[PDB]
Amino acid sequence: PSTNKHLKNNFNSLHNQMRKMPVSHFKEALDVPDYSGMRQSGFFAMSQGFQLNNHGYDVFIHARRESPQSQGKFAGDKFHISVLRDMVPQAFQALSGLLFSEDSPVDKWKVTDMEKVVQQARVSLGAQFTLYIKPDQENSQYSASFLHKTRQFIECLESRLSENGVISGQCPESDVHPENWKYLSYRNELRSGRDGGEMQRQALREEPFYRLMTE
Repeated sequence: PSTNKHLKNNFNSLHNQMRKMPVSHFKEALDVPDYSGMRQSGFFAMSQGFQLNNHGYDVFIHARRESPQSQGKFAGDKFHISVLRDMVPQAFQALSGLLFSEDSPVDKWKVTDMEKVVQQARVSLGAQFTLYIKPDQENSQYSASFLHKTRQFIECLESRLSENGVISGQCPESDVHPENWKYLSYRNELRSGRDGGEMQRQALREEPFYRLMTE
């Protein structure tokens, strides 16, 4: 019994429920830091109910909702966002309304502090944002309405970035994405395996969470 077993046995039901739901609306927040503001979070800062920090021993600014909306145990599902290195601040600002939204399905996320990482390293070239996804229900099963909201949210991120003319970054080797995601990619370290390369990606693509996000 597990998050994935539920997705597998309810694969068509979840998809069918999702595709019939009306468009999600996310009320964007305005009183949020810009990218430099984010970097300056230091030991602790607060914005729109998300706890922020940029500790000296790490290279990401972390954001976590004080009162999480998902009650389930993390099942490994996460998204990266990859944009052109020089465009990370612009991209953060463009997405900040959504990422701090009272309506966001993402309780926890982080953005790389570009100043702390070497310009030629892959960490600078892509995956500068991470979004952690957690099953919404206490029994650690995803509900159809939560899956829909997560998918709508990710697609809103894609449209905001493209509408702002943000240039895509370099997607991590370990991630997968469909042709219509220019910035978003999916990873699950719990289900990817020991083989790396093409084999990890093929395994990711068969993941019901990923198929529900993309088909």
